Amino acid sequence: DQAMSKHQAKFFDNGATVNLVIKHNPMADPAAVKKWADEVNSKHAGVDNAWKNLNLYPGADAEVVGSNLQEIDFKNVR
Amino acid sequence: ELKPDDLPAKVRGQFADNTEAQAAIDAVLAAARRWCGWHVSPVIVDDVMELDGPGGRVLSLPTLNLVSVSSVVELGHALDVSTLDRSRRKGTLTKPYGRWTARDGAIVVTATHGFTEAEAADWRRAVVQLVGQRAQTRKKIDDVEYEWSVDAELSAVFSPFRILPSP
Amino acid sequence: ELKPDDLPAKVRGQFADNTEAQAAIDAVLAAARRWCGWHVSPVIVDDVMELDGPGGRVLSLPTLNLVSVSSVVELGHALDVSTLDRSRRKGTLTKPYGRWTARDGAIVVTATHGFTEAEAADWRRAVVQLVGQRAQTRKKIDDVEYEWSVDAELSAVFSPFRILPSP
Amino acid sequence: ELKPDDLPAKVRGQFADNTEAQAAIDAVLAAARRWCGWHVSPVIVDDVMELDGPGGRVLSLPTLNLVSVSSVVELGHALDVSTLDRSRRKGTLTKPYGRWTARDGAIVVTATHGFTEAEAADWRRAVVQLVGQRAQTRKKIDDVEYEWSVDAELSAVFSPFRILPSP
Amino acid sequence: ELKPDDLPAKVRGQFADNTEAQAAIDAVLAAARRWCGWHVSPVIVDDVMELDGPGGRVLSLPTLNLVSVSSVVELGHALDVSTLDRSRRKGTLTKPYGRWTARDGAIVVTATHGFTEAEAADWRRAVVQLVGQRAQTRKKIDDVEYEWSVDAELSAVFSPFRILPSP
Amino acid sequence: ELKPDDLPAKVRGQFADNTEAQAAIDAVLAAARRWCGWHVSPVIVDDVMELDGPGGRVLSLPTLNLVSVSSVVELGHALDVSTLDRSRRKGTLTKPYGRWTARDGAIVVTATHGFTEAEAADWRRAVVQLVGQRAQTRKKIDDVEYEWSVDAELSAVFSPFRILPSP
Repeated sequence: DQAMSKHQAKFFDNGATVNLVIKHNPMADPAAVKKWADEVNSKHAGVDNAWKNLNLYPGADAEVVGSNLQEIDFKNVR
Repeated sequence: ELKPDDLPAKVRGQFADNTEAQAAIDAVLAAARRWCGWHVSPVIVDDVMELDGPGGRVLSLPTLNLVSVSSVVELGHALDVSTLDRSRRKGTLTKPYGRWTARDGAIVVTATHGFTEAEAADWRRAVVQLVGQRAQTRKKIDDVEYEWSVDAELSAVFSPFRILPSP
Repeated sequence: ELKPDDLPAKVRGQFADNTEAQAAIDAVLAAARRWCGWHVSPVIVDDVMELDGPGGRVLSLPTLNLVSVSSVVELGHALDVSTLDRSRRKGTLTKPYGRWTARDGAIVVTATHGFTEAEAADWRRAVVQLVGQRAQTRKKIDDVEYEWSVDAELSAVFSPFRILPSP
Repeated sequence: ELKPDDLPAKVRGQFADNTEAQAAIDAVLAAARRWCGWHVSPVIVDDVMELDGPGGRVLSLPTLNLVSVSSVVELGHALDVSTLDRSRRKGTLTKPYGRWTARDGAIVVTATHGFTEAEAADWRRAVVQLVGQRAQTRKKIDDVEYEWSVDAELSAVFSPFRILPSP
Repeated sequence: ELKPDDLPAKVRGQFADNTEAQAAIDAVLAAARRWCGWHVSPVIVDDVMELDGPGGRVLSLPTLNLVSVSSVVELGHALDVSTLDRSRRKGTLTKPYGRWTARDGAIVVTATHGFTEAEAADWRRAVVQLVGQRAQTRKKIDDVEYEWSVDAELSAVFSPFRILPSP
Repeated sequence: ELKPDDLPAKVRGQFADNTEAQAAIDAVLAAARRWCGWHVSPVIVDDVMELDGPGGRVLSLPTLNLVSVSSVVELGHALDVSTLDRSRRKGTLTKPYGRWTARDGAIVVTATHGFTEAEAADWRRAVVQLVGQRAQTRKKIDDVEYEWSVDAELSAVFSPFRILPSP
């Protein structure tokens, strides 16, 4: 039980929760990539900037990634 | 900028006068700047920009090298430039508290931006090479045989100096 | 505008008089302006355009470089020009609060817009190159051998100056 | 329209008389108009059109450039042209209140539509080029070698002047 | 109609008399009219056609250009011509309210329809070109080398004048 | 640094004076340093760099070989250099406990970094080879036949010295 609690608590200290994964076209300057990422974060962050539309420059890709919240559930053994 | 004497003599030989060479340089520079979206090699100072309001926290100037900002006027009321955070590499301005306006044509920015002729050495070389290749111009006649878009041509050498489309 | 004198000597040498060269120039400019959706030629002062009703908050004028607007009349009644928001790059007019008329033939707008010959240099070069390529123009006969869409041919060079289709 | 003197002399040389050239021009013009579905270059005025009732709010004339409408008679009863909204680019008429009839052959429209010879410059050039290419006509004999649909041929140059099929 | 005189001199030179040329012309016209489903030739005045029962509200006559109709008799009883709705482009007859007979050999309609020689100019050109291609007509012998469906051959040129199959 | 004397004799023989060779060298070094994201040249003593705010626990300096750091000032206040954790290979600075500032233009760091000419020997060789390949430079004429991206061309040789883009 103590090990299970430790493992379940360790998720909030070493676990990453990603929302969007953006794949960039190779023909891109890194500085322009950083500027575009900053603009994207400016336009699509917070509950105020919700339910808008995302325009992607040609050669890019966007995918939605969730998490594994149902892995810290050890009810059948606890 | 670039003058006809900067071109190689062999490339120089195909133009009637230096005016024609300057015209070709101007056309190539215009195409390259339109593709990139901003000047690169000359340091224009006190440049006046009329930009639209993004409505967010950060304002995105159409530059990739911001040296210094002179004055900022928003909706007829001038702001304090010393209170705005500046990013030389990104060319963006952030209000520490509050948001920019969202209406069109409400912000006027005067700032100095660009590279100098010292470090901007590959830009001039790429422009010269493009001018030479455009001015250098299956078909077989006797022993002479030849076998064979603006976007693809400009994307070959001008990629590092492009601002990606605004999201 | 573009005169037959501005053509290269070799290309003009394939003609007989300035009349047919001007006719070909006019045809090429007409095709380019029809395909791109708006004229890129020298700025036309006080051009009068009639626009159908968008029905939204912004009016998408058929231009990409709008310098100034003189008068706007909607449904037979003139509006106050100074109370509108205009974007030079977007070429759109935005009412402060409300919506535009949704009926056909209700908006007449007179404005100054376009690209001047100083800034628009690659446009003339592209037109000249297209004219020359059209003029110059498997089949084998003895030692002479040759081996071989309007929209694609235009888009190969005129992409940066094309207005996207209205959704 | 187009006359045999407008054709290049080299193209003109392959016809016995100007009547044969006019016949070829007429055939090519008929094919192009059938593909497009309406005349382009000549401004026919007071043109009489017998159209079927759509039953909806907007009536779609078979034109892409509506200059002005003279009179509208529906089911034997003439309507007021000044109360109908007009769209020059789309060539459509909308009743502000009510709907058009749905029966066949119930609307007669008299209106002036088309482009003038000034702006319609690429249409004439395309027609002339098509006539020349059709009149210009593996097999090897000695040192002479040659190696090799109406829809594909007409779709090459006549695409901008097409009305899409009615849904 | 199409006479051997209207053929080009070179094509007619591959014949011996007008009789065989007329026979070939008749064969080509018969094939074209059979494939397209209706004759496109000069307007036939008061052509008498018998049509089977559609069973719906509209009668799809086998024509694409119906100018006028003289008399309509159904099941041995003549109807009132002026009480029907006819579409020139569609070539269909619509009763005001009700349904047509659903039995075979019940409708006989006499009407004037077709395309006149003035408007239908590319039809004759296509027929002439097909006749010439048929007349003119790997195998290698010394320095002479040649390297190589009726429905496809017809459809390559006669598509605009074909009636779609009845569903 | 790299002087025209260090070039091979054959490559330099394709030039006329040391000025143009030095110009080409400067262009190639500028392109390489821009692409890799940091200069690999001899160690620059006390280089002054301004960095934007990372916001995390580690500051990713734009270097891959950090030898020593002189002074660090954040938000106008100098920090204690000896209390930080620095990695020579990673070229990153880590505060003991806390977070860095998240605002733009808040960190100015002066440090000694780079690769000396003794260790960095293949860098100069790669630059020299690229310069020679650029200088030396289907088409057939008589017995002479030739048959045929900046980012790819650079990456083919400069991969080991490139900093990965910041996530």
